[PDB]
Amino acid sequence: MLDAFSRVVVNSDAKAAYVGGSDLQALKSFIADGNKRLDAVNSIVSNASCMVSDAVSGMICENPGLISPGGNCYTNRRMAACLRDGEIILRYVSYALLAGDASVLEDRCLNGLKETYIALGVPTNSSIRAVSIMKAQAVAFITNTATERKMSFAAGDCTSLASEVASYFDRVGAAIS
Amino acid sequence: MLDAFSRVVVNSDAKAAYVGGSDLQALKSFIADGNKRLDAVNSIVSNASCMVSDAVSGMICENPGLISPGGNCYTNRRMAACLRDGEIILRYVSYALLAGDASVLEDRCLNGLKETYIALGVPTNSSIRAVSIMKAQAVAFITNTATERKMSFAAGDCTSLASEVASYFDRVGAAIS
Amino acid sequence: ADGNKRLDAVNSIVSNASCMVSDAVSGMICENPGLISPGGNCYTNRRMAACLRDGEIILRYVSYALLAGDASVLEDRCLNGLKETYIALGVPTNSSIRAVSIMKAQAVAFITNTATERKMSFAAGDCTSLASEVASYFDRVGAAIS
Amino acid sequence: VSTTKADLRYVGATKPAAVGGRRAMNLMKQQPFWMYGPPYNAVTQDEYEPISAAAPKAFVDYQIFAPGTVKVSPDSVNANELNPVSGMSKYIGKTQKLVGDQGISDRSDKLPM
Amino acid sequence: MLDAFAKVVAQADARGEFLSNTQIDALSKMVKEGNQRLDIVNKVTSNASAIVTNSARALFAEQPQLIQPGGNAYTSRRMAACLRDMEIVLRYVSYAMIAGDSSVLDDRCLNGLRETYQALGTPGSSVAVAIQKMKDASVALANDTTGTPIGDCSSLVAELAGYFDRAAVSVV
Amino acid sequence: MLDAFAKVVAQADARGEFLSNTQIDALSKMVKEGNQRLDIVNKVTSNASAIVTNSARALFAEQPQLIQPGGNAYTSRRMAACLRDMEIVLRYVSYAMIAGDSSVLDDRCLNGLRETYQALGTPGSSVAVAIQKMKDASVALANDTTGTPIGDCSSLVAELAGYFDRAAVSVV
Amino acid sequence: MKTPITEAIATADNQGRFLSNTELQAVNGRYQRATASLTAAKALTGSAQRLITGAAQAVYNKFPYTTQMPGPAYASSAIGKAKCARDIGYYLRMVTYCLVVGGTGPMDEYLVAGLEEINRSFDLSPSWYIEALQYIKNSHGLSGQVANEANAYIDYAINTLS
Amino acid sequence: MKTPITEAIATADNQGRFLSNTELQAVNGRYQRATASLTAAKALTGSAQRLITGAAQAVYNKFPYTTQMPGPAYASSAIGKAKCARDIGYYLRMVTYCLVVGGTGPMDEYLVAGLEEINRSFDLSPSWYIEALQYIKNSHGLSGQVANEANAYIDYAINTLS
Amino acid sequence: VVLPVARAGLAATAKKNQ
Ligand SMILES: *C(=C)C1=C(C)[C@@H](Cc2[nH]c(/C=C3N=C(/C=C4\NC(=O)[C@H](C)[C@H]4[C@@H](*)C)C(C)=C\3CCC(=O)O)c(CCC(=O)O)c2C)NC1=O
Ligand SMILES: *CC[C@H]1/C(=C/c2[nH]c(/C=C3N=C(/C=C4\NC(=O)C(CC)=C4C)C(C)=C\3CCC(=O)O)c(CCC(=O)O)c2C)NC(=O)[C@@H]1C
Ligand SMILES: *[C@@H](C)[C@H]1/C(=C/C2=NC(=C\c3[nH]c(C[C@H]4NC(=O)C(C=C)=C4C)c(C)c3CCC(=O)O)/C(CCC(=O)O)=C2C)NC(=O)[C@@H]1C
Ligand SMILES: *[C@@H](C)[C@H]1/C(=C/C2=NC(=C\c3[nH]c(C[C@H]4NC(=O)C(C=C)=C4C)c(C)c3CCC(=O)O)/C(CCC(=O)O)=C2C)NC(=O)[C@@H]1C
Ligand SMILES: *[C@@H](C)[C@H]1/C(=C/C2=NC(=C\c3[nH]c(C[C@H]4NC(=O)C(C=C)=C4C)c(C)c3CCC(=O)O)/C(CCC(=O)O)=C2C)NC(=O)[C@@H]1C
Ligand SMILES: *[C@@H](C)[C@H]1/C(=C/C2=NC(=C\c3[nH]c(C[C@H]4NC(=O)C(C=C)=C4C)c(C)c3CCC(=O)O)/C(CCC(=O)O)=C2C)NC(=O)[C@@H]1C
Ligand SMILES: *[C@H](C)[C@H]1/C(=C/C2=NC(=C\c3[nH]c(C[C@H]4NC(=O)C(C=C)=C4C)c(C)c3CCC(=O)O)/C(CCC(=O)O)=C2C)NC(=O)[C@@H]1C
Ligand SMILES: *[C@H](C)[C@H]1/C(=C/C2=NC(=C\c3[nH]c(C[C@H]4NC(=O)C(C=C)=C4C)c(C)c3CCC(=O)O)/C(CCC(=O)O)=C2C)NC(=O)[C@@H]1C
Ligand SMILES: *[C@H](C)[C@H]1/C(=C/C2=NC(=C\c3[nH]c(C[C@H]4NC(=O)C(C=C)=C4C)c(C)c3CCC(=O)O)/C(CCC(=O)O)=C2C)NC(=O)[C@@H]1C
Ligand SMILES: *[C@H](C)[C@H]1/C(=C/C2=NC(=C\c3[nH]c(C[C@H]4NC(=O)C(C=C)=C4C)c(C)c3CCC(=O)O)/C(CCC(=O)O)=C2C)NC(=O)[C@@H]1C
Ligand SMILES: *[C@H](C)[C@H]1/C(=C/C2=NC(=C\c3[nH]c(C[C@H]4NC(=O)C(C=C)=C4C)c(C)c3CCC(=O)O)/C(CCC(=O)O)=C2C)NC(=O)[C@@H]1C
Ligand SMILES: *[C@H](C)[C@H]1/C(=C/c2[nH]c(/C=C3N=C(/C=C4\NC(=O)C(CC)=C4C)C(C)=C\3CCC(=O)O)c(CCC(=O)O)c2C)NC(=O)[C@@H]1C
Ligand SMILES: *[C@H](C)[C@H]1/C(=C/c2[nH]c(/C=C3N=C(/C=C4\NC(=O)C(CC)=C4C)C(C)=C\3CCC(=O)O)c(CCC(=O)O)c2C)NC(=O)[C@@H]1C
Ligand SMILES: C=CC1=C(C)[C@@H](Cc2[nH]c(/C=C3N=C(/C=C4\NC(=O)[C@H](C)[C@H]4CC)C(C)=C\3CCC(=O)O)c(CCC(=O)O)c2C)NC1=O
Repeated sequence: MLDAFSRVVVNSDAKAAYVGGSDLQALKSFIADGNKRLDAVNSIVSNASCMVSDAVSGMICENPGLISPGGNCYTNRRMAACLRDGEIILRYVSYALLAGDASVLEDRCLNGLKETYIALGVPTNSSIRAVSIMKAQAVAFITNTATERKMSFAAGDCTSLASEVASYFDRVGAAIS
Repeated sequence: MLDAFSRVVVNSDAKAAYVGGSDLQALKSFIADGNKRLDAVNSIVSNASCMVSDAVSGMICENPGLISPGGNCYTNRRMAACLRDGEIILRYVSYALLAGDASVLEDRCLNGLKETYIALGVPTNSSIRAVSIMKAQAVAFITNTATERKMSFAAGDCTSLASEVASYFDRVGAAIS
Repeated sequence: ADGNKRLDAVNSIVSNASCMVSDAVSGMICENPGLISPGGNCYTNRRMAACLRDGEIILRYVSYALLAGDASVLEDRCLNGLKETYIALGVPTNSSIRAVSIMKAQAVAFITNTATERKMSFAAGDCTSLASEVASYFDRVGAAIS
Repeated sequence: VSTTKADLRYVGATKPAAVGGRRAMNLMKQQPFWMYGPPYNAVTQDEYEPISAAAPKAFVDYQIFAPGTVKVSPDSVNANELNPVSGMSKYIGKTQKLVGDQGISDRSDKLPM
Repeated sequence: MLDAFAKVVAQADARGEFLSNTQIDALSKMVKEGNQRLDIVNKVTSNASAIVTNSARALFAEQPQLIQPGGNAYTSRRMAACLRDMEIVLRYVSYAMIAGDSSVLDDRCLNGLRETYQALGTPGSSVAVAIQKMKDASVALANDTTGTPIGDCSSLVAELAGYFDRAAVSVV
Repeated sequence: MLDAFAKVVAQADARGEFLSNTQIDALSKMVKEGNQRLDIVNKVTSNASAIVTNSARALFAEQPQLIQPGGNAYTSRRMAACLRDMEIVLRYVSYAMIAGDSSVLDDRCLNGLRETYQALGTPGSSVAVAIQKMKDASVALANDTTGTPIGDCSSLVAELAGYFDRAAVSVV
Repeated sequence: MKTPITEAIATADNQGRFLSNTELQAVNGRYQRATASLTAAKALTGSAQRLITGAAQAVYNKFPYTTQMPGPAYASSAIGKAKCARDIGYYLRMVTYCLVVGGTGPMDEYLVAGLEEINRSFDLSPSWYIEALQYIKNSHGLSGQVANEANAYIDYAINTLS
Repeated sequence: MKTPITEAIATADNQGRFLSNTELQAVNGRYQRATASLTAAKALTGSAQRLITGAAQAVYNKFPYTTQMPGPAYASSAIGKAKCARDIGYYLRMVTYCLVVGGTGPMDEYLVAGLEEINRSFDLSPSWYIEALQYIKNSHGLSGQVANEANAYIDYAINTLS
Repeated sequence: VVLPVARAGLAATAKKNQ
C-alpha cells in the first residue's frame, strides 16, 4: 500500500537518487492542496449511508428484474448483501482519496472482484450501473452541487479532486467489467 | 428580478464592459424570434385551467393513497390548497418564459419552498409528479401536438421555446427535492 | 365521367360521421333500453366504448366502399365471424342490424339532402343512383351479421 | 400432469401470428398482483387486444333517453373499500391493475382471425 | 452422441455381456411406439417458428423490463440473439426426442450454457421461463389429434416434458 | 473503441436518453480546440524515434544491470523487444490524445500489462521509469511553438501528461 | 463504434503505425463538419414529441389496416399503439446519436444489426417504417447544410429497410 | 439437392467408405414413404388451378388493401394480379416437387435461397403468402397419411416465410 | 489510476511563473 509520498520515493529508488530539486517542489504543492483533500474526504464520509441506499435503489429502478422472483437482489438475504457489497466499494474509494493513490483500492478490493462476481452469479452489468451512480454523487458532493444538501466550505475551487475521484470510480467499473 | 436583456448587462458589469456587437447578436435574435415567444405564452395561458386540474388529478390517479385517510390531499380543505399551489407554479413559469430568464421563478416562488413543505407535511415526490405532467402538457401546446385543442399558429419551429420552458419546470423539481 | 357526385356523397357521410354513429347506437338504446341496464352488455364503460368503435368501423368500411365504388372492400374477413364473433362474445345481433339500419337510413338522408335537421349546399341534379349504392352496401353488412 | 383446458389455451400460440391472430399471446400466464406495479410493469393480455384501444370520437348523449332508463351503480358505498389509508385501491386511480386475477383473458372464444 | 438403442449397448459392452432376452423384448417396445414418436417430432418441427416467437411474445408481456433501455433484450443485436437461443434449445430438444436419449442435448447445447450466461449477465431466471413456455406450447401440440389416428401417447409426452425440464434446470 | 463523442452517446443509451443541450455544448468545446489537439499529436509522432531512443539510452545509464549479461535486455532478441515496447506505449498515448478519451489506451495496451511483465520476469518498476522519461520529453516538445500560432494550450498538455501518468502506474 | 475519429485510429492500428497526416486530415474533416451536425442534433431533439406523434399518424393514414386488424403485430390496441410510437422514437434517437458522433456507428450497432431477422419474426413490415422516416425528412424544417446533415442519416435508415 | 438418398451418399463419401446397412435403411425409408408421397403429388397437380385461383382470392379477402393501393407492388391492376397468381403457382409447384423427391430439396434451391432479399427489394410482404399457403392446407381435400405428407412441406414453406 | 503528485506538480508549473 502506497500513498502519494511513497510513490515518489519508489520512483527515486529505482535510479538510486536522493529526493530533491524539482520533485521536492512538486511535493510542496501537493501539501498546499492538502486541506482541500481533507475538506473533501469529510464531505463523502458524512453522506456515506445515503450515497449507498440511493445508488442501490437507482440500480433497481432501472432494472426491476433484480427484485423479481429469481433476481439477484430478490430475497432479504441477498438484498442485505448488495447493500454491503456496495458500501465496501465506497469505503475503499475513500481510502484512495485520502491517500491520494489508488494502490489500496486496486489490490484489496479490485483484484479478483470480477472472477468472484461471475462465480456467485452476480450481474456485472448492474454492478457497473450502481458504481456509476456513486460516481455522480461524489462529484456533486465535492463540487458542492448536490440538490439535496449543501455543505459549508471555504471559498475556492476543487475541480482537481473531482477529476481524481471520478478516475477512481471509473476504474472500479472497468475492473469488474 | 431580471429578464433576458437585464441578464446580459449584469454579466458585463462584472467586467465593466460595454454591451457591443459581439454580445448583441444573442439579443438581436431574442427580438427576431420575439413574435414566437408571445405566440407561445398565450398557447399556455389559454389552456391553464385545464392544465392544472389534469396534472393534479393525474397525480391522484398514479397514487391513490393521497385521497385516503392520512393522505395529504384528503379532504376539500387539503385538495383546494393543492389546486391553488399548482396554479401558482404554472403562473411563475409563464412569467419566466415571457421574460426569458428564470430569475422571478427562483426567488419569489422557489426560494424557501422546500422548508414550507417539510413543515406542512407536503409529499415532495408526488408534488414533482404534478409539475412533471404539466411540463409535458406545456410542450404539447407550444409545438401544437396535443390530441385535442389544435390552435392556429404560423409555420416553423418553436422547438427552442419548448425546451426552454422544460428547463423552467425542471427547476421546480430541483428546488423541492 | 362524373365523380364529383361521388365525392359529394362521400363527404356528406365523412363530415357528419361522428354524429351519425352517435345517433345510430343511441337509437339502438332508445328502442330497447336493456343494454344499458346492469347486466346488459352495453352497460360498462369498456363495452359502451367498444360499441361506438364498431359502428365507426362499419361506417369506415361503407364510406371507403362508396369511394372506391365497389363491394370488394366489403370482401374483407370482417364479414366472416361478424356473425360468428358476435355469437361467440354474446352480442345481440338483431339489435346490431338495428344499429346498421339506422345508419342505412341516415346515409340516404345525407346523400339526397333530405335530412330534416341539416340542409347543405350542393349543385342541381340527381344523386339517387349513389343512394341506392349505399343501400346496397349496408345490406351486405346487414347480411354479414344476422 | 397438465389439465385439458390448461393447454387448449396453449395450442393457439403454436401457430404463427399472421394466422394465429390474437391467440399468439396465449402463452402468458397469470402474474401476481404486485407484478403489474410501477417498478415491474408486467403487461396484461388485454393490451395485446384491440379492446385497450377502444377510443372513439362518438359518444352516447344520455340525456335523450327517458328519465329512469340510465342506470348507474357504484362498486361499494364505503369510504374505506373504495380507497384505504394506503393507496392500494381497487377502484380509484392507477392501482386498478393490481388485482390478482385479470391478467389473462378468454380470446380463444372467437376465431384465429 | 448416442441414442437409446446405443445407450443399452454401451452399458452392456462395459460389462462384456450379450444382451438379455428381456432386454431385446424391451427394445421391441421402443420400435413398437415408433410412429407415435415420429408424430411428436413432426408436430414440433412443423410449428417451430410460431412456438418460439409466440412464447417470446408472451415473455415480454409478463416481464416487460427485458426490452426497456438497460434491459437484456434491448437492441436489435441483443433481441435477435435472444430468439436465436430459444430456437437452439427447441432444436436440441427435438433431437433428443427422435433419439430417446438426452445425450446430444447436453453434450452439444447445455454443457457450458450456465457458464456462458454468467459471464454475460443474461438473467437465468428469465431464460427458464421462456423454456417453460415452449414446453406447454409443445406438450399441448403433442396430444391433439389433427390428422393422427386415435390412441394413447401419454408416455411419450412425459418424455418430451422431461427434456424441457432438463434444459430448464441446466440454466436456472 | 470509444472516442470522446462516443463516450457520452454510449452512456446515454444505457438509460435511453437524448443528449441534452448542456452536453452538446461541452462537446463543441472539443471541436473548438480542435486544431490545437492535432498539433500535440503531430509534434509527438514526428519526433517518435528521438523520444524513444533518447529515453532508452538514459534508462540503461541509470540501471546498468538491465544490459549486463544475464540481464533482462541482454541478447538482441530481448533488446529489440524492449525498444518496441516503449514505442507501443507512445503509440497508444498518441491514439488516446487524438480521441480525447483513454479508451483505446487502457483496453488494448494497458489492460493486463502489469501481469504480462510479471509472468515474464520483466521489472515493471524499470518500465515505469521509461514512461516517465518519454513523458517529459513529450511535454517539453508540446509547449514550444517553432512555427505555430502562439496561444494557451496548457489544458491539453495537462491531458497528455495524464495519459503518460496512467500508463506509468499501470505497469508496476 | 464507427466514428470518423475511431476509423482513423483503427486504420493506424491495423498497420502498426503512428497517426500520420492521412489520419489527421480525416479527423480535421469531422471538426469542420461538426458545426452543422451538432445544431441538427439540437433541433431534432427539441422537436422530438412533435415529430414522433406526427409520424405515427402518417403511417396510420397510409396503411389504415394497421389500426383495424387484430393480432399482436398491429397498432390496434393500447400496447400496439404504444409500441409503434416507441419505435419511431428509437429511430429518431439513433439519428441524433449519429449526428453527435459523426458517422453511422450508433445505429449500426444499436439498430440495424439483426433488424431483418426481427421484422420477419414479429411480422413487422419495413414499408411502415419507411413512411414514418419520410415524414421526419419532410417535417423537421431545417435548411442548408444543417438539413443536409440530418437527411443523410434519415435515408441511410431507409436504404437498410428498402 | 437434399433428398434422403443424396444425404446418405454424402454421409458415406465424407468418410470415404462403402454404403452399409446404416445407409441402406435410410433409402429404404424413402421407398416405404413414397407410396403416400406420390398420391399427394398426383392430387395437388390435378387440383392446381382450383387451388391457385382460390388461394389468390383468399389473400384479397384477408388483406383487401392489396387490391386497392396504387403502386407496382400491389395486385390493384391487371398486371399485378397476373403476377400474384403466378406466385401462388410457383409455391404450389415446389410443394409437389418436394413430395416427389422426398426431402425439402427443390424449394431450397429454387424457392427459399434468396427469398428475403427479393421480398425486401420488391416490397412484398411475406404474410401475403402465409395466408395463401394456409388456404391450400385447408382445402386440398386430402386425408390420412396423404394429407400428412402434403402438409409437412406446406408447413415447411410457412416456417421460412416467418 | 492517476498520479496526484506528478499531476499536482505539472499544473502548478505552467500557471505559476518561474
Ligand atoms: C330515441 C332515444 C332516439 C331514436 C330512436 C333516434 C331517432 C332516429 N333518428 C333517425 C334519423 C336521423 N338521424 C340523423 C343523424 C343526425 N342528425 C343530424 O342532423 C346530425 C348531423 C346527426 C346526429 C345528431 C339524420 C340526418 C336523420 C334523418 C333525419 C331527417 O329526416 O332529416 C333515425 C333513422 C331513421 C329511422 O329508421 O327511423 C332514428 C331511428 N334518435 C334518438 O334520440
Ligand atoms: C430470450 C433469451 C434470453 C437471452 C438470450 C441471449 N443470449 C445471448 C448470447 C449468446 N448465447 C450464446 C449461447 C449459444 N450460442 C450458440 O451458438 C449455442 C449452440 C451450441 C448456444 C447454447 C452465445 C455464444 C452468445 C454470445 C454471442 C452472440 O450471440 O451475440 C444474448 C446476447 C448477449 C450480448 O451481450 O450480446 C442474449 C440477449 N437473454 C435474455 O434476456 C433472454 C432471457
Ligand atoms: C442521498 C439521499 C443523498 C443524495 C445523493 C445524490 N444522488 C444524486 C443523483 C442521482 N440519484 C439517482 C438515483 C435515483 N434516480 C432514480 O431515477 C431512482 C429510482 C428509479 C433513484 C433512487 C440517479 C439516477 C442520479 C443521477 C445520476 C446522473 O446524474 O447521471 C446526486 C447528484 C446531485 C443532486 O441531486 O443534488 C446526489 C448528491 N442526494 C442528497 O441530497 C442526499 C444527501
Ligand atoms: C385538459 C384536459 C387539456 C389537456 C391537457 C393535456 N394533458 C396531457 C397529458 C397527460 N395527462 C395526464 C393525466 C391523465 N392520465 C391519467 O392516467 C389520469 C388519471 C389517473 C389523468 C387525468 C397524464 C399522465 C399525461 C401525460 C404526461 C406524461 O406523459 O408524463 C397532454 C399531453 C399531450 C397528449 O396527451 O398527447 C395535454 C395537452 N389536453 C387537452 O387537450 C385539454 C385542453
Ligand atoms: C410555434 C410556437 C408555432 C408557430 C409560431 C410562429 N408564430 C409566428 C408568428 C406570429 N405570432 C404572432 C402573434 C403573437 N405576436 C404578438 O405580438 C401577440 C400579442 C400581442 C401574439 C399572440 C404574430 C403577430 C406573428 C407574426 C406573423 C404575422 O404577423 O402574422 C411565426 C413566424 C416567424 C416569425 O415571424 O417570428 C411562427 C413560426 N408556428 C408554428 O407552426 C408553431 C406551432
Ligand atoms: C498548443 C498545442 C500550441 C498552439 C496551438 C494552436 N494552433 C492553433 C491554430 C492552427 N493550428 C493548425 C494546424 C493543425 N490543424 C491541422 O489540421 C493539422 C494537421 C493536419 C494541424 C497541426 C491550423 C491550420 C490552425 C489555424 C486555425 C485557425 O485559426 O483558423 C491555435 C489558434 C490560434 C489562436 O487562436 O491563438 C493555437 C493556440 N499554440 C501554441 O502556442 C502551442 C505551442
Ligand atoms: C450489489 C451492488 C450487487 C450484488 C452484490 C452481492 N454480493 C454478494 C456476495 C459477496 N460479495 C463479495 C465481495 C465483497 N466482499 C468484499 O470483501 C469486497 C471488497 C474487498 C466485496 C465487493 C463476496 C466475497 C461475497 C460472497 C461471500 C459473502 O457474501 O460473505 C451477494 C450475495 C450472494 C449470495 O448470497 O450467494 C450479493 C447479492 N449483487 C447484485 O445483484 C448487485 C448488482
Ligand atoms: C398540491 C399539488 C400538493 C399539496 C399542496 C398543499 N399546500 C398546502 C399549503 C401551502 N402551500 C404553499 C405554497 C404556495 N403558496 C404560495 O404563496 C407560493 C409561492 C408564491 C406557493 C408555492 C404555502 C405557502 C402554504 C401554506 C399557506 C396556507 O395554505 O395557508 C396544503 C395545506 C396543508 C394543510 O392543510 O395542513 C396542501 C395540502 N399537497 C399535496 O399533497 C400535493 C402534492
Ligand atoms: C349528390 C350527393 C349531390 C349533388 C352532387 C353534384 N355535384 C356536382 C358538381 C360538383 N361537385 C363538387 C364537389 C366534389 N367534386 C370534387 O372534385 C370534390 C373534392 C375533391 C368534391 C366534394 C364540385 C367541385 C362540382 C363542380 C361544380 C361546383 O363547383 O360545385 C353536380 C353536377 C355534375 C357536375 O357538373 O359535376 C351534382 C349533381 N348534387 C345534388 O343534388 C346531390 C344532393
Ligand atoms: C356495438 C354496437 C354492439 C357491441 C359491440 C361490442 N364489440 C365488442 C368487441 C369486438 N367487436 C369486434 C368487431 C369489430 N372489430 C373489428 O376489427 C371489425 C371489422 C373488421 C369489427 C366490426 C371484434 C373483432 C371484437 C373483439 C376484439 C376486442 O374486444 O377488441 C365488445 C366488447 C366485448 C367484451 O369483451 O365485452 C362489444 C361490447 N355489443 C353490443 O351490445 C352492441 C350491440
Ligand atoms: C401421439 C402423440 C398421437 C398419436 C400417434 C399415433 N400415430 C399412430 C400411427 C402412425 N403415425 C404415422 C406417422 C409417422 N410415421 C412415419 O413414418 C412418419 C414420417 C416419416 C410419421 C409422422 C404413421 C405412418 C402411422 C401408421 C402406423 C400404424 O397405423 O400403426 C398411432 C397408431 C394408431 C393406433 O394404434 O391406435 C398413434 C396412437 N395419435 C394420437 O391420437 C396422439 C395425438
Ligand atoms: C409502428 C409504426 C408500427 C408497429 C410497431 C410495432 N413494433 C412492435 C415490436 C418490436 N419492434 C422492435 C424494434 C426495435 N427494438 C429495438 O430495441 C430497436 C433498436 C433500439 C428497434 C428498431 C422489436 C425488437 C419488437 C419486438 C419486441 C416486442 O415484442 O415489443 C410491435 C409489437 C409486435 C409484437 O408482436 O409484440 C408493434 C405493434 N406496428 C404497427 O402496426 C405500426 C404500423
Ligand atoms: C400475390 C400473392 C401478391 C403479390 C404478388 C406480386 N409479386 C410480384 C413480384 C415478384 N415476385 C417474385 C417471386 C418469385 N420469383 C421467382 O422466380 C420465385 C421462385 C420460383 C418466387 C417466389 C419476384 C422475383 C418478383 C419481382 C420480379 C418480377 O416481377 O418478376 C409483383 C410485382 C411487383 C413489382 O413488379 O415490383 C406482385 C404484384 N402482390 C400482391 O399484392 C399479392 C397479395
Ligand atoms: C481534521 C479535520 C480537518 C478538515 C475537515 C479540514 C478542514 C479544512 N478545509 C479547509 C480549506 C479549504 N477547503 C476547500 C474545499 C472546498 N471549497 C470549495 O469551494 C469546494 C466545495 C470544496 C472542495 C474542493 C478550499 C477551497 C479551502 C481553502 C484553502 C485551500 O485552498 O487549501 C481548511 C483551511 C482553512 C480554514 O482554516 O478555515 C480546513 C482546516 N482540515 C482538517 O484538518
